Amino acid sequence: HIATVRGLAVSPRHPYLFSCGEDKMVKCWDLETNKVIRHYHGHLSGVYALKLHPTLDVLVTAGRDAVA
RNA sequence: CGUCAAAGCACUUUGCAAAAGCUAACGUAUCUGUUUCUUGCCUUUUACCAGAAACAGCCGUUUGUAAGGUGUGCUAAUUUGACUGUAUAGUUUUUGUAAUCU
Ligand SMILES: [Mg+2]
Repeated sequence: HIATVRGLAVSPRHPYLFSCGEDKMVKCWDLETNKVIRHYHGHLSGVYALKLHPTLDVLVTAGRDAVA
């Protein structure tokens, strides 16, 4: 991460660990290899929260751009 | 080669689907890109250097199947599959040592 990390979430159905930070990018860490595999890009500013949907394969992030 | 069965057959165009299960060339051939690391050259970025891991793309290949095209046929041609496939009265089976009664 380039800047402060502001949100983590360990998926209970995948061996993943999603993280977000004030550096505007959301990362998907593969916990089987401890390496970043996915990048989620659209965010105009820092990201302050990260949550994972309990059932679907979808995640929600909300940040300073007044948009979730 | 033979008998039986069903399928028109040979070449070809396109669509659809699939392609390691028991460690192994779908391709005896061989490119590119992204991410995360470690490097090289480095004044800063692109373009770069060369090794790894995880992913993708492109050039191709094979098979199945569906609908067509061309040339020849259905007054036959070819293909695919299956088959416990052959003679023979002269001792080892199928051209009778049978009848007779008990
Ligand atoms: Mg500048």
